Amino acid sequence: DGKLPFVLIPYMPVKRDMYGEPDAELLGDNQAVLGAVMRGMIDLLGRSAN
Amino acid sequence: MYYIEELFCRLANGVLNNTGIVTDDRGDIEDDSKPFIIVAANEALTRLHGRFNMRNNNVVVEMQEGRTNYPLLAKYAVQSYDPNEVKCPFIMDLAGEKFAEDVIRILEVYDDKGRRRPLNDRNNPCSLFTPRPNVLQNNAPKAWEVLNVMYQAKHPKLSTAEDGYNEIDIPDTLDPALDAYIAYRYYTSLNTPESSAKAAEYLSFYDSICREVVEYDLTSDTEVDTNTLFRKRGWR
Repeated sequence: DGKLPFVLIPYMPVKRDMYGEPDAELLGDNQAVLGAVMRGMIDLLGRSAN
Repeated sequence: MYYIEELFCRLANGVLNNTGIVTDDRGDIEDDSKPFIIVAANEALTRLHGRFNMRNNNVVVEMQEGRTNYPLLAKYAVQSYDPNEVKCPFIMDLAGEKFAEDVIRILEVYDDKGRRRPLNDRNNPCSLFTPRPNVLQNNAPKAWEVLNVMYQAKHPKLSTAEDGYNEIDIPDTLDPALDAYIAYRYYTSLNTPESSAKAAEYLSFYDSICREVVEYDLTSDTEVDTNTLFRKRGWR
């Protein structure tokens, strides 16, 4: 072949760049917000007398 | 900020002008009845410092091994203590005014390491306890542990005796409340129906002034701060 034996496969390509972006880049804030709501619901039920 | 002498002159030329407890020239109170005003004055100042968080003071307590209860009394301070009775005082007031024994309610406790020690937390193993309002209890005194206690402090006790405390430090807007309360005790002590009706009016006036202060918030009693739970809960 006469060149490097490595192959690059990006997931979401970046304009004029090698490394792509995974799905975790866009969902950073959404996961944190969702986690806060779930913990709040459990705390309301868990700490309540029953 | 005025001395105790001006209080007698203000009362003589104020609410108590008509009564016979003042001198002929209405310039001072009789020496035979000065302690009567002092008892009322001490009572009035305690009530004001309870309703309003005017004064906040902090003390330094040095832990001593073998002792779990640390009363906040004057005789345990480094100043004005008996070396014959207590061998080593644990309350340090080396600088500034002496410890006046004016503890009402403990607010927060911080140690020398810079952290916050939980107070009256029964489920917390390392929390302090207060079996009495003016007594601080530690269940594990260490070698060099030193505690700082922030508490709501009342005004120091006034006394006409020599080398006593004879200065009044209250906000000037509460002066009418002080005079009304003192007059209330004087008139209600006469056991006279004419004076009893007058005494009730002064008590209502004292309460009216206090609620006026709360309504307009002249003492800055309220306190708010930036919310920190937003980051603690991870809302982001």
